[PDB]
Amino acid sequence: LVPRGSHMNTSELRICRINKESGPCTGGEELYLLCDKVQKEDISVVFSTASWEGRADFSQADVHRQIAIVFKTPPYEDLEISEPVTVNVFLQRLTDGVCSEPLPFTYLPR
Amino acid sequence: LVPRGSHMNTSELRICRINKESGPCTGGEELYLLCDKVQKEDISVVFSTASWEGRADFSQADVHRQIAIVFKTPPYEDLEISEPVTVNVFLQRLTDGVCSEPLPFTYLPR
Repeated sequence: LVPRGSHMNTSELRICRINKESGPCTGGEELYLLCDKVQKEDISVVFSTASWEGRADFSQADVHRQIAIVFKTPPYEDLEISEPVTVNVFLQRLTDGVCSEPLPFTYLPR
Repeated sequence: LVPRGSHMNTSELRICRINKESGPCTGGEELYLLCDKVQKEDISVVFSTASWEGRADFSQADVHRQIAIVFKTPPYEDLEISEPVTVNVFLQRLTDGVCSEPLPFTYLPR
């Protein structure tokens, strides 16, 4: 437990990433972050600067145990597309080839 | 197990979201997705269209068990900022007030 300003930091609590790295100063924006183990009934998200502090709003129901898969995308068939093209992205199990419902993803021209 | 083209889909496999909804048709882009339970040794990510298919590249080491927190951002102190301002975002446990290392987030003007 190392000191950090007016509070203590621990290696036990860790944020891996935030889906977006920026947003409107107006707030009320819905984002999501990935983190190591936390207790949904005893956690919070804080935004701060040396002299300012604001808390994010969420409920226990917004804390989900999920699996995150980091991956590199395959290139699209045609690298010369002049317009955006949105394909399907889905999971597929190797053993029985069963898949998941797809989610859209759009390839952008060069 | 419902038919879907040349394969079968299941409610057992589910993608919740992809961090980015678009990217260069050139591929080789590093993205990450959230999904329900999968077996790291028996899963894959596919991008496709009716007549095209490409697989994403990742290893078992890229499949992580994580906790995802959905939340709404607090507004920034000053809604009149003319330039970008990047603050700190971190987790904080309510019981003992212990925090996590911060991650940057930048508020953008209106």
